[PDB]
Amino acid sequence: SLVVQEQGSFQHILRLLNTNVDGNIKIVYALTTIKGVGRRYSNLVCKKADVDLHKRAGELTQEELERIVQIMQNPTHYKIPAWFLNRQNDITDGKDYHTLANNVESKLRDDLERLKKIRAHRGIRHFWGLRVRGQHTKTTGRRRA
Amino acid sequence: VLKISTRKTPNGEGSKTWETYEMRIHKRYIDLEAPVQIVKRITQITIEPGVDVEVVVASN
Amino acid sequence: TPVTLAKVIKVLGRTGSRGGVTQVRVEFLEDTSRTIVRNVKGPVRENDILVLMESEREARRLR
Amino acid sequence: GRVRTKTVKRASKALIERYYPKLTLDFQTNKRLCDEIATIQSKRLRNKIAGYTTHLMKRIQKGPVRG
Amino acid sequence: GTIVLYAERVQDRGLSAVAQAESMKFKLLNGLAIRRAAYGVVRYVMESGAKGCEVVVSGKLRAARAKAMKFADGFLIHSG
Amino acid sequence: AQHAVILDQEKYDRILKEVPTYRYVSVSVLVDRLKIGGSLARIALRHLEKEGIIKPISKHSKQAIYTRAT
Amino acid sequence: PGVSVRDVAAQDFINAYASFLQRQGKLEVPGYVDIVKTSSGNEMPPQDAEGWFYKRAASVARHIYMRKQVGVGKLNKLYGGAKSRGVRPYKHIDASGSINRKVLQALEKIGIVEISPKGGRRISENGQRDLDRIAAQTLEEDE
Amino acid sequence: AVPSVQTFGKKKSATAVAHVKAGKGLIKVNGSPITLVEPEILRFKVYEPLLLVGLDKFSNIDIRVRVTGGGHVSQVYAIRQAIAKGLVAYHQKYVDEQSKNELKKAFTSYDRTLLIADSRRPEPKKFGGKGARSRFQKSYR
Amino acid sequence: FTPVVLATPIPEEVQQAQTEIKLFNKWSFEEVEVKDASLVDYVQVRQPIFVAHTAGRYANKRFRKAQCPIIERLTNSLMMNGRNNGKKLKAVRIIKHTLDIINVLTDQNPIQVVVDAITNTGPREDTTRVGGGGAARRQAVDVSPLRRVNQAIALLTIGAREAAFRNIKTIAETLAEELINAAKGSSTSYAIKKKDELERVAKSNR
Amino acid sequence: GNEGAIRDKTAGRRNNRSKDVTDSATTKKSNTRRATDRHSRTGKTDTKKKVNQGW
RNA sequence: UAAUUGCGAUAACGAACGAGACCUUAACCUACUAAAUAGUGGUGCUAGCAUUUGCUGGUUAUCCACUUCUUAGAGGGACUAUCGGUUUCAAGCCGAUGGAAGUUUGAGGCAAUAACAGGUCUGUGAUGCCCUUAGACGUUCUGGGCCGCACGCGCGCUACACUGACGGAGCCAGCGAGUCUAACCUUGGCCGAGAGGUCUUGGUAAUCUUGUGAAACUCCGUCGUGCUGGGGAUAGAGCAUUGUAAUUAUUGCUCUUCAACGAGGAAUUCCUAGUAAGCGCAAGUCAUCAGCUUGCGUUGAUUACGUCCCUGCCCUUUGUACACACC
Ligand SMILES: [Mg+2]
Ligand SMILES: [Mg+2]
Ligand SMILES: [Mg+2]
Ligand SMILES: [Mg+2]
Ligand SMILES: [Mg+2]
Ligand SMILES: [Mg+2]
Ligand SMILES: [Mg+2]
Ligand SMILES: [Mg+2]
Ligand SMILES: [Mg+2]
Ligand SMILES: [Mg+2]
Ligand SMILES: [Mg+2]
Ligand SMILES: [Mg+2]
Ligand SMILES: [Mg+2]
Ligand SMILES: [Mg+2]
Ligand SMILES: [Mg+2]
Ligand SMILES: [Mg+2]
Ligand SMILES: [Mg+2]
Ligand SMILES: [Mg+2]
Ligand SMILES: [Mg+2]
Ligand SMILES: [Mg+2]
Ligand SMILES: [Mg+2]
Repeated sequence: SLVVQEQGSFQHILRLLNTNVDGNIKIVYALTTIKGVGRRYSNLVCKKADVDLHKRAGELTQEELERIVQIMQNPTHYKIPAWFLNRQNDITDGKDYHTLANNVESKLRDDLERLKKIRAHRGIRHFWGLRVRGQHTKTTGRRRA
Repeated sequence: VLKISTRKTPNGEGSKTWETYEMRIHKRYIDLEAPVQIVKRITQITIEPGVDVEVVVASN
Repeated sequence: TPVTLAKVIKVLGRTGSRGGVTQVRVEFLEDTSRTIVRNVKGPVRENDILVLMESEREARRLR
Repeated sequence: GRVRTKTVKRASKALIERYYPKLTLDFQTNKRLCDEIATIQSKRLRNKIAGYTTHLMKRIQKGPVRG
Repeated sequence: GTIVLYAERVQDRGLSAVAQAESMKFKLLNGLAIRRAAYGVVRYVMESGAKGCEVVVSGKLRAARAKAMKFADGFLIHSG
Repeated sequence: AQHAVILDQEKYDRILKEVPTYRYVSVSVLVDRLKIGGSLARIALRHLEKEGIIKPISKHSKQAIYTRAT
Repeated sequence: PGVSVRDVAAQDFINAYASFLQRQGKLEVPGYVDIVKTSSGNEMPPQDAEGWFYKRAASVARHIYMRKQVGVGKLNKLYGGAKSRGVRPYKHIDASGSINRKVLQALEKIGIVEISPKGGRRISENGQRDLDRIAAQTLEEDE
Repeated sequence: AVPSVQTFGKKKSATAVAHVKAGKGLIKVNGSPITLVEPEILRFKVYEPLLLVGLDKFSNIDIRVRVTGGGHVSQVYAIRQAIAKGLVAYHQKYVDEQSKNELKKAFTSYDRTLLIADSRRPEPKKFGGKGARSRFQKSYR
Repeated sequence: FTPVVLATPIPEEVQQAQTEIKLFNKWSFEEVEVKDASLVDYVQVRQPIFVAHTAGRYANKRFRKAQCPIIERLTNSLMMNGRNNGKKLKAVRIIKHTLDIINVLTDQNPIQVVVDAITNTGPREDTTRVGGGGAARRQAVDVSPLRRVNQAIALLTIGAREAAFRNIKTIAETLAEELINAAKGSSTSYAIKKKDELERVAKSNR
Repeated sequence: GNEGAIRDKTAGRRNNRSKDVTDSATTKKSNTRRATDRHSRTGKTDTKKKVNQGW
């Protein structure tokens, strides 16, 4: 592409969304160590934030980073589909969400309980430490818990 | 060539032998230009058990 | 190191219980007029050239 | 292994036994001879035959052959 | 009217497999001895100009254990 | 993570003075001189080719190859 | 001497036509571009991001030049690659019917391809023209 | 009509039909020049006939090939055979014999079966294994 | 070389070398000679080829395997370890690359270097597992030229593939590397070691 | 019912996991008789008159 | 010798079943009969690029001609031929040349006498005897179950990456299969990110789907050895398809979640050439579901061309008090 230069400008590692991100990695995949943001999601957001994907997580003007966080926690406003989203049609307020970071942990809990709390067989099945999507439990998964 | 591939066994025991029956279908067509007479003569006769004869007409 | 070249002059057969081993009489090139039988490890035909790593010593049977 | 069965060699015998004048060191014509002179049911078996009666022939030329 | 049936006696039954099976069947069913039934069927087949003919009878007669029998005369190739 | 993902001005200077005597240069070869990961490695190959030093005697993907200028 | 596009190798042509379709600015590029995946048998969107429509179009162009007529179903199938069904054996899968049909319409509104009788899309008489042109351009750089 | 012949080459299921008319020396496959072909690594495999017997030979003739079936290598090995079979078909009827036999000589000397098609062909698999020779897997007990 | 052109034209260096010499990718088959007695008759070179790809019936007869061009024998044995089974096309290019590499370093016909590394890793003798009574000793044996080549092609490629495993350097580089070191054996190479250590234990039981 | 199932302790993996495995699992084919295949158990036997009538 | 296949020795001579022959499939026919349901050249009608003629396409009949390619009939061909080594100069084997083909030409189909308490009464309106027969072991209807999970065994699938993953771009098979008293195979046009939907359409098929533009693979980029962009288990939330019915999640799509696995102990399977391995397809099943099978073509090796060491089985010889024959 081009031999670049820079000075002291870029700092290695940088923390956003309550997690930590390694600098010297191509910024797209850098963002992925945040919980709830796969390569696709990552890809689109920066495509939206107007960032040179060719860059690392290293450069990225402080401003640029902010906008990246911004779009990530409001996907429906910055024109990102909805079928792109980890949690459309909630089950309470019905809004479409994309849940991020330490929050995706919270929400797996919340659903799991919502089932258990209702005595739904799927839940019962969770509470028993089993496989729930109806796979055979005879031969597979023996190491486990 | 119609293939049919089945286990010889009525049941399950034995090395899994497989067996393929086949029925061979031969199809020919001959185009003629004739009047009505010869055609009806040439179709009624020429009858043969085993050969399926079929006469259509027209250019469409 | 004294290299020693010998040309296979006859194929005698397979010793070795396994049988990967072929009995062969060779004629060493540098001054002929003498012969010695060797045991081979690879596939061999007539007029091949074997590098006897020590010229004078031969075997017979194999188990 | 290409060892010729008895029906091959038995025919070869009988043929040489009674048609030595006619037949030659040439299979190609010994082939064609077999048609006119022998009844066989398959091309394969016939060349199989004449091929050997031609071989037999070819070394009767240099000494007898028992049988 | 679009379907027509005709009977037709058959040029010597002695060279029909099926003809003689049904004969045997009727022989053993009519309370005939066994070797009688077989050798009879074979000897009529042969007599009817056959090159060779073979009759197996399997199953069980009178004793409780199954047995089988080959009945053959003349010539048969078996292969190809 | 173990260094060779950026440019550190002295590094650029390394690349210019350190690529003679390399009868062989390529993506790998650049990584082997205790520097540049494969990404910026290819960039260098294009940009030493900007003018001088390396002659392109082999083509493509995976395998690159150059020699000292003459 | 005279020229076709058949006298030009696969990649050189398209990458020149891609640079052409880009250069021009007359195109029509749906709008879901960048945010879309090309096929359900894929993992990541195109890395050309701003582009690759020009890639496909020029590819779509060249293919429909090379022959009588083709449709969306065919281009879907063409452009399709393998889809790792995770831990299950690969199966060939058809690609997006939308990317193509819109690449078709775009190239058609720009008149490089028309509807065709029999079915599908045909290389436009104006396409032949403007295809053989840039093809000739490509051997002009090789002169 | 002008002087011409048609020939072919076959590797596996690929069949490479060729037309060797008299012309100003073109060499195109399906519709593109022979300097394309690609595979490419193998490109020289199909230049090969031209080279073995001198580039000149092709100036009084035109050359076309169209390969159906086969595969991304089967087709390269087919087309070359047809090309050289073709060239030696032409000297058969139009140039003199001795010319031809000199061509066949420097082909079959070098060769990769340029005149003669390869006998090889897939074997049927049999029940009991995913291949023709390969059996499945047993364990005894 | 007397240039000539017709309709669809044939590139310069292509027109060039071809009709003249019948050489490799673009390497010299002339010169290139086997620096060890024997091993000739079991290492080709002439008849000369353009690239190492051939539909060659080299199997149906015991020894005709020998008549296969040694460069394409080398490539052939590149294509394996299940995932790369078949894939001659893949390999062929790796060798093209390889030879180019080898050439760069210390010059020489890189095809001749291949010739050298081969002749230099074939064990002049080895050992088998003769019975002798349960606790089997090791009978020394002088190994065939063919097996001496076979083992070389196998030995060479392998320890280059193992080298090339799990690291940045390409198959082409390691192959070239393994060769160069083995052309005049420098005992820094996987193969020379295995050769010498085979002849070490061959000697150690005679 | 379903209220019982989740409420029931002594259920779910954690429990089974912490139990020893019977040895009847790792058993053999059991086989039981085969060395007695040819020796008829019927006690009965045929006889040479009956087989001679029938056959 | 693959073969009780032959040569030869010979109180045996000469024959039959089985092996071989035979049949089928894949290989060769510019020889033969042909073809708008296969295709080639010429001619028109016509587009583009060049223009000096040219180059590259369009046009189920605008006409002429042909059968190399495709198809399938009839024939032909190979018999291990020529020659030379080798051998009881016997049957044979081996090498070179030639050849479409020279390993039983490659692969199958068929396959004697005899044996087993092998498997199958759960394929049969084949069947003996036993059992049961109205609160049924008949039958149908509703719902669950065959999937149930501390764990042992077997066949597989995907992987541990740099001969690679990913992203564009090149772009190439063969065996198949398809709807009448019906809803099968589906081109094309639109709508949809996707799965899909919708409007039409060709085909009872060498005629249409389909050149099945299949996957490995090829090319130019991105990543750069980091459990990494290798790997994709587990799991959440949404959208669709089949079906009367999908919860214990039929299948399909999207986002997210991102495990074990760093080539695997003792052991053990399969294999000799278009084979192994890699790669995908069609067919069976099938309303819907292939990580299975039966076939198919694609890319295409390394190593034997030997032996009796292991294991398995044949053959003599020899022991037998066995003959229901060492259960
Ligand atoms: Mg994430
Ligand atoms: Mg399971
Ligand atoms: Mg017989
Ligand atoms: Mg037979
Ligand atoms: Mg693709
Ligand atoms: Mg594709
Ligand atoms: Mg794979
Ligand atoms: Mg023909
Ligand atoms: Mg030959
Ligand atoms: Mg039993
Ligand atoms: Mg039954
Ligand atoms: Mg079950
Ligand atoms: Mg099994
Ligand atoms: Mg790829
Ligand atoms: Mg929508
Ligand atoms: Mg209709
Ligand atoms: Mg990871
Ligand atoms: Mg992945
Ligand atoms: Mg299916
Ligand atoms: Mg099944
Ligand atoms: Mg006795």
